[PDB]
Amino acid sequence: GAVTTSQIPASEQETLVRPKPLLLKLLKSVGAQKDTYTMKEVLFYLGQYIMTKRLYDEKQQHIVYCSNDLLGDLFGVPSFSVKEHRKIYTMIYRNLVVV
Ligand SMILES: CC(C)(C)S(=O)(=O)C[C@H](C1CC1)N1C(=O)[C@@](C)(Cc2ccc(C(=O)O)cn2)O[C@H](c2cccc(Cl)c2)[C@H]1c1ccc(Cl)cc1
Repeated sequence: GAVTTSQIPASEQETLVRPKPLLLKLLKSVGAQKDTYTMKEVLFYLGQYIMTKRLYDEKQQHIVYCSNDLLGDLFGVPSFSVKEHRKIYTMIYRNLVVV
């Protein structure tokens, strides 16, 4: 229940975080049962959320469109590239408290 990337330092992906209410709701909707997570766990559950909500059907194009989903409100963008991992981390950090 974790996903990692070479674009971000490994240790950063172990950062302990407490999601604020919207982020926490999204994670719990796909089976998360806690209040505190590592970042790589947050990325896993958010990935599961994205696929469950059908926000990434075009696998070849690497754009996620989320303008009309809770995810769009969470991140503050209509769309983002799944390949820009630092940008994704930045957007997630705004929605949690770092322990
Ligand atoms: C089911 C899988 C295959 C394990 S997955 O990795 O969770 C699928 C998701 C998808 C829902 C968006 N996802 C991805 O597909 C991909 C593989 C997209 C991707 C494709 C190619 C390249 C490259 O060539 O450099 C880089 N990144 O990884 C996303 C990811 C993984 C770890 C950390 C981060 Cl920040 C993003 C990663 C992702 C993107 C966004 C978010 Cl919020 C969460 C995970």
